[PDB]
Amino acid sequence: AFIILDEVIKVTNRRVNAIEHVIIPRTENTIAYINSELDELDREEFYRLKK
Amino acid sequence: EYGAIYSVSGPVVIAENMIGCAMYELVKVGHDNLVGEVIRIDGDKATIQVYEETAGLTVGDPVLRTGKPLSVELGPGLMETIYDGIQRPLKAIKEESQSIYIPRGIDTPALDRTIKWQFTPGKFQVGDHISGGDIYGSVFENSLISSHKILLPPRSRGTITWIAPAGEYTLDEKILEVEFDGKKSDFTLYHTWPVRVPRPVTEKLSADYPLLTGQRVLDALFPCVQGGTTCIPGAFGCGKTVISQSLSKYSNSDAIIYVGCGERGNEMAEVLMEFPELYTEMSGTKEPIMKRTTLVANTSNMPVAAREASIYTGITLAEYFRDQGKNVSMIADSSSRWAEALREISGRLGEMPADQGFPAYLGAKLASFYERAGKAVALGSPDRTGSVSIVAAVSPAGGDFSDPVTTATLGITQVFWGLDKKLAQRKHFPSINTSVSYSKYTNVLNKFYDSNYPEFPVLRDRMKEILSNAEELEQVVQLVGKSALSDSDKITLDVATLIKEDFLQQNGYSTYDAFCPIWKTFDMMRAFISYHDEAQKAVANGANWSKLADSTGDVKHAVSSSKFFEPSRGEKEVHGEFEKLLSTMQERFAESTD
Amino acid sequence: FAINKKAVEQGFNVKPRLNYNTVSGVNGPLVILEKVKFPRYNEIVNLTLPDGTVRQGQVLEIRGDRAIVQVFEGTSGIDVKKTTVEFTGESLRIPVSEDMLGRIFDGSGRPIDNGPKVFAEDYLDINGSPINPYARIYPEEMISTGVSAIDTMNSIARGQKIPIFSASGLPHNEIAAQICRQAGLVRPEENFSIVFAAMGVNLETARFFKQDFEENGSLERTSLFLNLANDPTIERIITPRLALTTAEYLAYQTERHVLTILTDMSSYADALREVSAAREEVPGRRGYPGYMYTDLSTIYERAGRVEGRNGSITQIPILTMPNDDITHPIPDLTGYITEGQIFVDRQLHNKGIYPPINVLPSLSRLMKSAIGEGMTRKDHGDVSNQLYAKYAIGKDAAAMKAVVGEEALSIEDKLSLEFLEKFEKTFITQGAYEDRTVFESLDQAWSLLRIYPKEMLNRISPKILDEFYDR
Amino acid sequence: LTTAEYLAYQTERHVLTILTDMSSYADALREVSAAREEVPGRRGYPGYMYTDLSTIYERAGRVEGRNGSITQIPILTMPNDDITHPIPDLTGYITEGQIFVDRQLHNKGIYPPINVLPSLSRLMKSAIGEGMTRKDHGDVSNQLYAKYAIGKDAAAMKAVVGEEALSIEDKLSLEFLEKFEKTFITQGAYEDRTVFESLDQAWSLLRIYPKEMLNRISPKILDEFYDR
Repeated sequence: AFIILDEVIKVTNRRVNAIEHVIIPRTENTIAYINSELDELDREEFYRLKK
Repeated sequence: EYGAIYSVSGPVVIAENMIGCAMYELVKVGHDNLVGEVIRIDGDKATIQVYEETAGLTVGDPVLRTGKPLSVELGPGLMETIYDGIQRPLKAIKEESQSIYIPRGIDTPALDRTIKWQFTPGKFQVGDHISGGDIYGSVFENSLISSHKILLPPRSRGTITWIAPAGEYTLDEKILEVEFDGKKSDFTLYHTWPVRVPRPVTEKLSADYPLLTGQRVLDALFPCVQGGTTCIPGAFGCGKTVISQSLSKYSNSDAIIYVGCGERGNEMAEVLMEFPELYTEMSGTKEPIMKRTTLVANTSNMPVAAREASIYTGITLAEYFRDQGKNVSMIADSSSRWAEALREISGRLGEMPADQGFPAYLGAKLASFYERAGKAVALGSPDRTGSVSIVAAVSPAGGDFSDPVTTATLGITQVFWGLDKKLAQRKHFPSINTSVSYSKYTNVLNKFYDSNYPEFPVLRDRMKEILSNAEELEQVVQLVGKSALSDSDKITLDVATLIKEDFLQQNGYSTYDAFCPIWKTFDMMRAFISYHDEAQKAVANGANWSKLADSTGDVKHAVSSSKFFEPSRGEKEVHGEFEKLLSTMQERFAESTD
Repeated sequence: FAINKKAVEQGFNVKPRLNYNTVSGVNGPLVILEKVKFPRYNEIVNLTLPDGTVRQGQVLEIRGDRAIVQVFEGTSGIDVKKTTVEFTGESLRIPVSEDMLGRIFDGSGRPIDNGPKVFAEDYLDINGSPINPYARIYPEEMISTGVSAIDTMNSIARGQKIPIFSASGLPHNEIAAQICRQAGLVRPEENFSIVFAAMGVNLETARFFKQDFEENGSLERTSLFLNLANDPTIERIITPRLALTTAEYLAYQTERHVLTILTDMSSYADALREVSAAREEVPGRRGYPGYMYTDLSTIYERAGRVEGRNGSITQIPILTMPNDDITHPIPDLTGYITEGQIFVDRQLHNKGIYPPINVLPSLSRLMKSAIGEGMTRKDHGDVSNQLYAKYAIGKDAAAMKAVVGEEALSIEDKLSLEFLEKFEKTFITQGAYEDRTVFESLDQAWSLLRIYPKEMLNRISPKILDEFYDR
Repeated sequence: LTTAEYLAYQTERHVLTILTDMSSYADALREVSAAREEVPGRRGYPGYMYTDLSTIYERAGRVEGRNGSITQIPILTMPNDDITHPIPDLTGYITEGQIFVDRQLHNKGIYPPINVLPSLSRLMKSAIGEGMTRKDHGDVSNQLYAKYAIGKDAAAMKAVVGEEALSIEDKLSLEFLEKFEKTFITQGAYEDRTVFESLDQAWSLLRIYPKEMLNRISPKILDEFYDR
């Protein structure tokens, strides 16, 4: 039981660390980039309509 | 009186020297008399929309006024025909010209003036006072509809003077003379009505009768009441391609008018072949369904100004049919294409879009179009009663719901049947998403339910709760795995899977599965929910569901196969079979529970 | 008392009315007169089509000797030869009398209850002047909604402005009807009135509203302003002004505690985008006009108690997020202007919970001035916090149940898990016609709290625990 | 298109037109109407491009009077490998389904790099069937599509979690996806196969699965064919 618990907790802890330190930053940077692009499009659309 | 052309650009034409024109007159432009209608007026110049192709025109051409907004001809002979966006018969054109093309400027009467119709005088006599919308005779049209009533057009009253007796008449001999300040009133078998003005009606009512689409998911979770709106995404594989056919074949619709706004063009040929040989078995196996259905087909290439009015034509025809006290159910094809046509017209005019390229009045126009639906009592002496049930079909625009047309439709439409990408990816043909779709007629339908089946409401709510619980549990189970789960959790998960793979799924091609009556759906629903609650009760009192499942496998297979009981055998013996199955399920659980 | 002198002075003075025949162009829903004399911005006109039909309109712009009228009921059928345009000589005004209550008015205010004319006690400009901030005070007492999930946890102090966010396919209208039916003060009434203006609604919903308010007797405490979906948009933007003006008149010239509801604002936003497209103002964010902030403020901020008069007022605007996102401009601005919000979850509705309200995102900033002694019992503020905390705990406990079994959960976790389900199925779940007083809701909340051991209810003060936990 | 129409409808001989790079045509169309100052459409393109492309495409099909046929196979070019661009969006709106091409498959050196997941042909159901073709054609395709989707989603989920959270279904689906991609789609430039040979290969691939998880297939065909 000791061995099994040790290996299981090691695996889960490293997985949690990897998720926290990799996934969330990677996705939120993309979120910001997408927001920036969608904000960019409307600017030129408004310019064209103004013209 | 004529006006000279002064500028041309695409379909838009700017005439001039034309004062006294109204806002929507019909102007037969060009030496060939192409049909158009004014849009904008300023001084004498008047912008003209053109419903055909403007090629080869030259300035100085004649422009003639008519003085009457766009309208369609109404009377006998509509049924079992086909028209374009301006009510031009297609059989007649091809037969006359023997060509495969539609010659420009070709005009033909909307209803054949040669055929002779048998007429029976109504109940009115000389000297009586009559009002618009009153019946004064009936005419036989087809063995499928033998009571094509005759109505005095609204906005017309007075005292009848002379009436034609019975006999044979083509729809040109005057058969009525109404006395008034002037005796100009002379009425034939047909009349006309402007499209854009909704037809008058005495009063509206509240719809409280269901429509039986024959599909368990829709008829169980999101019922569609008679005389009610709807929205259905089109995917060609989500069943929508066949739900219209099923509705035509089974739902009690005295008349239906399919409308194709932006059809691809080959699908038009396919459906045109299909309709003439679809059979309905009600008071005799009447083979021709086309005897009970017109058709307004408009492909992409026809001028945009025709596409923008096709649906108006269709809804006006449906309203006229409603006038006679029937139960019409129109079905559009693509509201998205119609909105696209509206956007194109607005862009051509020189307007200013405000909703991602669309005009602003799009919502108002959609609301106006939708508002003509609903049950109502006619405007006449015999006190008729009709109903119109439009079933629009929005088209996905890429994103699920970001498009503004979907937002506007949701703002007004009562019943919505969303689309699920995942189920479509897995060939689960009915892809209705049970997380976003909804229907607001559930509240009212209980009045009908309790009269025949009191258990639908609570049972349906229980099923929906089961599905929601199963999906929310699935949300988390993936991130970890199905290891630390109680017996009840596994029970709920397996029951949800069984319902989703057996109840919801159904193919519209097998005889036993083509149409599912209400009673069969009720019984099969009872089976599943009773099974689930029995299992929950058994486990709650202490037991291992793993061991129990081994014994239950038999009854689980039984309930999974229950759907294969084809209907149309006894309609009551099937209910006895289901009751016996339920009793045996109770017995098997009781004995195995030992 | 000298108001009679002013009434007669401007009362008995008839003036003629011009009549034009110089229609000189048209552009969609507009109309362009040519040789008007001394035009007046924002007038009212009565067109006369060549067929004898009659419509209305309201000017928008004026060049040197020119007017730009827009017609309510479309523009089809008009002509530049025979149409006659009649001016009015003064902006839109509403007939105001004490006896509106009971009657039903259309969008423009013409009665549609098959009844006689209003017999106005006065006339007013629809959009009155703003309230002077220096003459304004704070809410104080509470209003009894009758809904368990609202009164107990999101009480409404008179003078507040609490919107009710909701999604498209949700029964928000039924909740609004129930609220209007069950409203009233609290007696630890001769002073209560309701204004229920609906804009952009189906025919079925309008018929249901009328029929329900008829046979439930609530009609004679209300005055509805119905406006269907197929009616002109300009009338739509007009209707809330009429409702607010009449409510303000009642409250601040008859001293009646009044409550107003709107039942929609998204359709109002649509009607507003439509205008400024007739004009050539370029679209703003998401296509909406940029200046919506000002006019929405004008709509909302005619609320709150007042220094001198004993009257009061309250608002419950109802929104509809397009795709269930708070980032949309309409909900953002509404939250910016108003205090707190009330949510409506889709999942709860799916599970058959009525009213399908979720309390975790809900909030009411003026609660602290609503509850208390005399105004209500003394234990409201503590039970509110306790129940909120325990519901929040129960949600995550249910979340962890699936991953770590049930035994590993602490005793606290099991108790919270049971309490969550009991709460959802009993407390929030309220019948469509079940009316509860605040006291009854408090008693039921105490019953639910009795699940936990007395000691463990940490957030509750010892005094209240000792006083009420018994039995 | 005019030449094709003439040949097909006035000489009674079947035709097959192949016009390439509609993207350049659309770009040129945008260039004109930009010298003008017309109300620009989405992403600057003219509003009436829908009508223009409808005019271009509709010249196709068959007519009873004649017995010739005309078939269109236009070639597109998405600018940034995105199907939401107006050109492909309208093209999909008009035509009957499209055949997609993916960058990933080409990167993995697979020819022809066709991605079936977003592709479809609406007229398939009407054309295929008994007599016309083998009866199993109408359901083996659906079964293969379902299995491909399952394998793709299982691989996508495993990429972040791993094997541990995989049931038997995921393990089978990953290997099936690998074999399918590397054997069925791939074929030589000059290599061709009749419908029946492709069907036999499809059954060979499907025979990996136990007889009971092929739910989407009808019992009769399954019993008849999966047996051997």
